Amino acid sequence: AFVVTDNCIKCKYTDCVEVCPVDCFYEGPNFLVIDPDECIDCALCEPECPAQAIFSEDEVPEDMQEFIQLNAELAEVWPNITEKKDPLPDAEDWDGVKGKLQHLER
Ligand code: SF4
Ligand code: F3S
Repeated sequence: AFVVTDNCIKCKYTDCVEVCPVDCFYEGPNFLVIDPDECIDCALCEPECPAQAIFSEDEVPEDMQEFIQLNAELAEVWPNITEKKDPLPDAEDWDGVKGKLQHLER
């Protein structure tokens, strides 16, 4: 599975959904997650994230380990997203800010 980690929060560019062959991205107010059961690990989405927020599960930084189980849980409750949309309004003011998990919205 590939995993979306911290820098997606309040950026949510959605460039990643274009390239997904299986449509396994699920949409929240200010973040996207990958459903781990659906993901086929094609790795096509991770060059496409402008925030460089996507990682192979086995490469998730030590300090972002929580995001693996978070993707799995929120994928069960959030709606599937299959079309790119516009980035959140202030997405590049927040791109690269560390510690954005405290801003996640359900
Ligand atoms: S690795 Fe492939 S299947 Fe998995 S979320 Fe990314 S593009 Fe979709
Ligand atoms: S910022 Fe998030 S919405 Fe997709 S393109 Fe990157 S994982």
